[PDB]
Amino acid sequence: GKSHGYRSRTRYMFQRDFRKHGAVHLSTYLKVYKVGDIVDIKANGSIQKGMPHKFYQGKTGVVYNVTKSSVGVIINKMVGNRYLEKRLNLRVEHIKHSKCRQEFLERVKANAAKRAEAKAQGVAVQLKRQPAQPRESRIVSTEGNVPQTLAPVPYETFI
Amino acid sequence: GIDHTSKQHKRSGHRTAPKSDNVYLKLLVKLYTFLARRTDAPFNKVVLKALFLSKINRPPVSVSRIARALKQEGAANKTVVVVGTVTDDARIFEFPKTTVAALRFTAGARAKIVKAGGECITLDQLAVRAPKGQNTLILRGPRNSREAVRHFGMGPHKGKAPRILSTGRKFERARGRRRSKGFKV
Amino acid sequence: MAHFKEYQVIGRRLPTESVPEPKLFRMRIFASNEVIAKSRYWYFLQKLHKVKKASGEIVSINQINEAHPTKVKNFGVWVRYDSRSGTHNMYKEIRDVSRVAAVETLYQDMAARHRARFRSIHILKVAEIEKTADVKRQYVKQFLTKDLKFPLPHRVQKSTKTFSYKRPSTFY
Amino acid sequence: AKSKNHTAHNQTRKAHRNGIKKPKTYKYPSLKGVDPKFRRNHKHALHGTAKALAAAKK
RNA sequence: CGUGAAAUUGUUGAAAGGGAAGGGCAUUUGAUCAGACAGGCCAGCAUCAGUUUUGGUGGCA
RNA sequence: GACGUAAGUCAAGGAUGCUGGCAUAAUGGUUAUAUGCCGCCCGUCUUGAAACACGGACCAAGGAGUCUAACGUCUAUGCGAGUGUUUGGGUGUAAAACCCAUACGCGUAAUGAAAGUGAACGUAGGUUGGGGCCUCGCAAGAGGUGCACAAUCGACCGAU
RNA sequence: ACUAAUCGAACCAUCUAGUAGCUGGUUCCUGCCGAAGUUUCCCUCAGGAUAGCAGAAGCUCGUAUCAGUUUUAUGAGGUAAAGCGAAUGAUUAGAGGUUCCGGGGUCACCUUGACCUAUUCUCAAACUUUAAAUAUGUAAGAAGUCCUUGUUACUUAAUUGAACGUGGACAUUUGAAUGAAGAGCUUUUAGUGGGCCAUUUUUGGUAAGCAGAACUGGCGAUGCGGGAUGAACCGAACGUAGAGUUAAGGUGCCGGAAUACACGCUCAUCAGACACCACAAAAGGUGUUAGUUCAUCUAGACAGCCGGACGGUGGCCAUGGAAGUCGGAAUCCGCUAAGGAGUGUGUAACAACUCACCGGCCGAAUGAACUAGCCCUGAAAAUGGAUGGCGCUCAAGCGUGUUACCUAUACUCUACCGUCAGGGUUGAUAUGAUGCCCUGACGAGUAGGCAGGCGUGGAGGUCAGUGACGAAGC
RNA sequence: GAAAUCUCCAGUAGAACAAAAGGGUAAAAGCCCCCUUGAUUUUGAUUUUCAGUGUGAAUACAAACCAUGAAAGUGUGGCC
RNA sequence: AAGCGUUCAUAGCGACAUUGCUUUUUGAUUCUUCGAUGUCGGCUCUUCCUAUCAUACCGAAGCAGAAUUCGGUAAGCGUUGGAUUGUUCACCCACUAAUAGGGAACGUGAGCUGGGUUUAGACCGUCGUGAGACAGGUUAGUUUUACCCUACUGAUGAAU
RNA sequence: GGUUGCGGCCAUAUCUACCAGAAAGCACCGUUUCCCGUCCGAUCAACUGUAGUUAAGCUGGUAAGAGCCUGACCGAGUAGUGUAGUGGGUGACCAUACGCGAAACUCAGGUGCUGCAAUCU
Ligand SMILES: [Mg+2]
Ligand SMILES: [Mg+2]
Ligand SMILES: [Mg+2]
Ligand SMILES: [Mg+2]
Ligand SMILES: [Mg+2]
Ligand SMILES: [Mg+2]
Ligand SMILES: [Mg+2]
Ligand SMILES: [Mg+2]
Ligand SMILES: [Mg+2]
Ligand SMILES: [Mg+2]
Ligand SMILES: [Mg+2]
Ligand SMILES: [Mg+2]
Ligand SMILES: [Mg+2]
Ligand SMILES: [Mg+2]
Ligand SMILES: [Mg+2]
Ligand SMILES: [Mg+2]
Ligand SMILES: [Mg+2]
Ligand SMILES: [Mg+2]
Ligand SMILES: [Mg+2]
Ligand SMILES: [Mg+2]
Ligand SMILES: [Mg+2]
Ligand SMILES: [Mg+2]
Ligand SMILES: [Mg+2]
Ligand SMILES: [Mg+2]
Ligand SMILES: [Mg+2]
Ligand SMILES: [Mg+2]
Ligand SMILES: [Mg+2]
Ligand SMILES: [Mg+2]
Ligand SMILES: [Mg+2]
Ligand SMILES: [Mg+2]
Ligand SMILES: [Mg+2]
Ligand SMILES: [Mg+2]
Ligand SMILES: [Mg+2]
Ligand SMILES: [Mg+2]
Ligand SMILES: [Mg+2]
Ligand SMILES: [Mg+2]
Ligand SMILES: [Mg+2]
Ligand SMILES: [Mg+2]
Ligand SMILES: [Mg+2]
Ligand SMILES: [Mg+2]
Ligand SMILES: [Mg+2]
Ligand SMILES: [Mg+2]
Ligand SMILES: [Mg+2]
Ligand SMILES: [Mg+2]
Ligand SMILES: [Mg+2]
Ligand SMILES: [Mg+2]
Repeated sequence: GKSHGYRSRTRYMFQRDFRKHGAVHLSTYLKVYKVGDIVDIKANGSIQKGMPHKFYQGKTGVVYNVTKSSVGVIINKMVGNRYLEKRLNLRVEHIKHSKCRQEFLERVKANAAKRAEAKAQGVAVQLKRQPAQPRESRIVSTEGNVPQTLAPVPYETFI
Repeated sequence: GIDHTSKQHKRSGHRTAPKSDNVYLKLLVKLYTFLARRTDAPFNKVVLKALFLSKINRPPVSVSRIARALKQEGAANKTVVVVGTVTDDARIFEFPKTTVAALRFTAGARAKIVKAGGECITLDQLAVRAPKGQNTLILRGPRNSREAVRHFGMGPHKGKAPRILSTGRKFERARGRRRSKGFKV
Repeated sequence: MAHFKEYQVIGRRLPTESVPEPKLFRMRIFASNEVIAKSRYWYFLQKLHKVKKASGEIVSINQINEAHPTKVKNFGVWVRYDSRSGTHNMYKEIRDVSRVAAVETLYQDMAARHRARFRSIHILKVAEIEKTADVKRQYVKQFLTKDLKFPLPHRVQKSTKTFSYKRPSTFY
Repeated sequence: AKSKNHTAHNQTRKAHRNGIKKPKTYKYPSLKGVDPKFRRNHKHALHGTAKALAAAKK
């Protein structure tokens, strides 16, 4: 009848990329993980141990435990009408640092630099980001740019 | 028609009055309603809300609990305020001379406080001598130490007390509670 | 889709660092108002160039009035329209005092004779023919005869009252 | 007598009338599932710093 | 054989009735009925306020 | 708020002024009827009832979540580390009311199958918050103390 | 079969009010809130437990840990599309080379099959190098950032790190937008656990008012205006009223509101007036309208029906007889402004009638293949009947455009009722503090929950209540 | 001999990996050889199904004792 | 419209394909009815449809005449008597102008009949150890009520 | 800048064909007593850098090279797709409005870059 195994419906999820099979490169093994790091989960089909379930493919969590060759990650999973804390033991091949944390960790650094520069003079230096603003008024010249365009074209068969 | 974002006609969910029909408690609520409205002291608003509470919401406050709070730095001379019952406690042997204002005193608690040199007053006497609650220290008894709280949140792995009448061997110490008998919790 | 106006809509791509001052394209649009005029401009500019309203802008909107609004002209309107089973190009010849009135007449004509809504009409071109006998349609050429005269038989007279005491006539 | 087998109809409306809740994070999370060797040493590390402030602040 | 209901019935009186009857809103007609003179009833006009509707005309871009 | 030099006035935090008729079925209410429009027979099971589903010819009277033992939550009341007089006894204006000894029930200790053992390193701990209170402040705030409660790491007791 | 109108186990009484997951019924009012037909498990499938949805009691606090939403940044996915001179698997067609079991054919072969090489046609739910849209994870800070140094039995060659800290610095632009109706938390319990319908995606099936899924919105549980009529469609959700404005739909009349204005199309001896929806197709029509492409024509084009129908010639074989018109074969120019081995009608066959081809008569446009609007053919069912009806034809039909107008329990304003929330109010509040008053918002509802009240029998108290001068009842 | 043993060249896996299918694997996860018993002990934690119950299966550890290897390391049954 | 039709696609036919209609077949569905809408056939009687068998008037033909075939208007009017079978269906005899097809709750059981199916008796064959089973055969087997309303057929009748 | 050792990303690095390479290094090469492994000092082990060679490896260059990589108002705002209508059409389906938006195709460019240490006319 029905089949609901652990790795069911993962035919394409756990495939390697084209011309990217074989051994895992050494960068994944030299990355250092610490408790509190924000990591993205993407399972490697070549590594069958410490391998996340198909639910956590594409999920982002926080490192709570650091082990010999694995990482404990906290993921909030929606069950019914609430979220539930989940804890995975994943080998480092299946995780990587989520790059979103690194730009934010550079924005806080750049925020402190702007505030320290603004400390002596020039207060209110707009620490917050703003959305895209409506465009301001400008002048467009026709020097070398005289408008010239045709009307809609008639219908040809093209075949 | 209005696209309602919240439930309409919702009561606040807080007591605006005591459910008790005690005429003297209604007079205490009547006095502290005026004080909470005619003063800006947050003490009067806390006391008025505590006068509305049910019996399980105002657990007894031990004199030992009162004495421990008076061991705080700079609190040795404050008027302890208990909106509820102050009970006795024989496990302590050194009570200090302090003033306690409480809704109710047990016979032993009144004897112990008076014998130590202190004074037992009611909440209306507290209002006359401390209209803004000056130099007062509100004390509340343990609310989750009730026996009914043990059974709240029953379930697997929760570590709560089962709702049971007879205890001991042959009463829920078998399959479901140990690995040798099926499973554990 | 009211009484039409002609609009001189000029737009361009948003300038970038690599290629500032883009080619700044222009179209002539028949529309009931400027909101439809900008919408029609972007629609036709989708057919021609790799652009859209999010990646471009409108630099100018200008109503175009008839140069000589009160002289009767013969107009040749090229139009591409979608029928129930195919797209066709046809040519209509219209006699009226303005391009907006000629275009309004063609929208009435294509809806009446081909059931082609404003939705499925592409006004390819509106070009006044300068000289007589370059006109190609007999239904407009017949009005270009010397000293044209004609009566209006069977005049129908409207009565405010519901009853008439005369049994009237249709003379004219 | 056949009946309906399964449907997730109304199950998201039901789950949203009480407003799906995040798991209520805290400072100082539980050390459950943390490596025992780290946890055993962290007990001795917290004890020593508690004595360090006790010896100084007093 | 205390009182003496209703269903159902007789008489009298009133009303209406083209293949049901009954009902809701509003008013006509007929019948019947309560209160108030130390303001009660129904209205008319003027000057205003609130909400609107329908015109006339003026000055600007 | 406006006008007025001011007094004061005004269309400015909600109608006043003047005048007539009647003072009774005139207005109104109730009822019958007529007219305009609308209105399918209730109860029930059901995804769906006016149904060619079922019960119901009519009327009166009777007619269906009660009591008890034990118990969960919540609330009120008394007393409170205790509490519960009413099995009994005393007494009585006599099935009432009033009074009371010793036990017993539950609670104040848990844990283990059991033999058994049995709850303070510390200001009954440390950390993060926490109402209220105190001190300094015109205040905003800052500092101190922080009950209940929430999280966490410990300590103690029983089992292994 | 019969065994007292009783027989596939009589009658009587008791156990017995036997049990029933099954059927029926389950009695006053108003106010507030308000569902589910889904998860897992069960000798479970007409049931229950469990979780979810709902009510009530609240509690701790007082604008926040937040959000059925977006942005910014960073992930994830393998469907729509696409691809097959890219892999796998199908698949059409020839080319060129080649050598072995393949071709009789050297004893090295125009007239060969595989195989290889470069091309070519078409495909895939269980193919794929690519690869969206929609949906989806995370982050956008005081639980933060930086500096210095303290603990450890962990860890390091080593305070090197790890984790947690002491002390110090940073503030309303504190680290995007919008909103926030208070926020968080707990206990307890009802009903429900038969679903159905619509758009879109989608499975089986020829299909179904069929059976089964996904997301959402609804009906159930819901009246109101509109679709004549209808559970679900459109519009809009509902205290009691007044006034105004509208939605969807309409304005010949029934019927409130223009037999309005404007441009066209259509004439049906089955017109048409169908969002859902209550049907119609391929194929056709010198009906009528509009259009596309090609050609001819004022040097007088098409037609009108005026004149010539030519040499070998009665063209060869043969047909009883075929001579321009039975067939095989033919189709040469002697050629003319002009007449074919004739467009047809014909005779035994010729002959003859009559035309493409050409003018002594014209005079303006013509011919062909098509494209799609309306109308028509295709178009047959049973009681008499249905654009809702009457009727409607430069419409009261169809297509499109512009205004004016009509009216929902919808929107705006006001009043009144109730509910909820936030408040005021004690030196006579000029005695109701669960009272009086101010302010704002809100009002649908089955199953169900809670609250405030009405009524009946009897009981304690009170009104030294009513009453034979009339209680109760009717 | 199309073929029985030997030799070389090409060969991205078109093979093999117990058993269905999918995924994974080339100085290997396939073949051969050598050693071996980690298919061991004691608990908690986690993932899937899920009520966040049970069972099955799996994941990372910790505290032991071992196997192997020059070593790093690997190993708590079967590449998933 | 490839072909048949001596030649000739369309007099009459018509392959390979393809578009429909009907609800008198049978499937498919399970919406209504299980506090029951009397389940086959026939007889009787009325009406309706047209996809026309005959009859009326026509058009076409490979229509000389006769007889036929195809097609149109057309449901006005008719469409039978019998052997066998419970039969619907079928087959045959025979007459005729013709023996066309259907619907009306597969029209019509308070109209009938009861041959059939379809209770209980009984026999046979096969199957089953058996009780028994068989859309297998065979035989016997209670067909209730209208006096109400409407409809219909007839009959009176107030008021002008 | 060449070369070597250990690498990072893992074809712009691969593949095919043909040419160059001083110096150093790498390499081929020479030998079999010992440790070691074989049917076979071919591989593997050891020994001498000696008897020699850039022939190969390696490196770089050459190719309207195959492949790969990058970009393109190249195709294409096309296919597709979210949302909306009492839109069209008997239908299959299609158009429009507010948004997002490919792949193939065609061109153009390119054919490794770089870290630590050592070494070199
Ligand atoms: Mg599977
Ligand atoms: Mg394994
Ligand atoms: Mg079900
Ligand atoms: Mg009597
Ligand atoms: Mg009576
Ligand atoms: Mg009426
Ligand atoms: Mg009246
Ligand atoms: Mg009606
Ligand atoms: Mg039932
Ligand atoms: Mg049903
Ligand atoms: Mg009903
Ligand atoms: Mg029933
Ligand atoms: Mg009955
Ligand atoms: Mg009865
Ligand atoms: Mg009664
Ligand atoms: Mg007593
Ligand atoms: Mg006991
Ligand atoms: Mg018996
Ligand atoms: Mg009973
Ligand atoms: Mg019984
Ligand atoms: Mg509500
Ligand atoms: Mg709720
Ligand atoms: Mg998929
Ligand atoms: Mg596809
Ligand atoms: Mg696919
Ligand atoms: Mg049920
Ligand atoms: Mg229901
Ligand atoms: Mg309708
Ligand atoms: Mg309706
Ligand atoms: Mg809509
Ligand atoms: Mg509507
Ligand atoms: Mg009217
Ligand atoms: Mg109309
Ligand atoms: Mg309500
Ligand atoms: Mg009684
Ligand atoms: Mg009386
Ligand atoms: Mg069904
Ligand atoms: Mg019956
Ligand atoms: Mg016919
Ligand atoms: Mg019948
Ligand atoms: Mg009958
Ligand atoms: Mg009968
Ligand atoms: Mg019979
Ligand atoms: Mg009768
Ligand atoms: Mg009879
Ligand atoms: Mg050698």
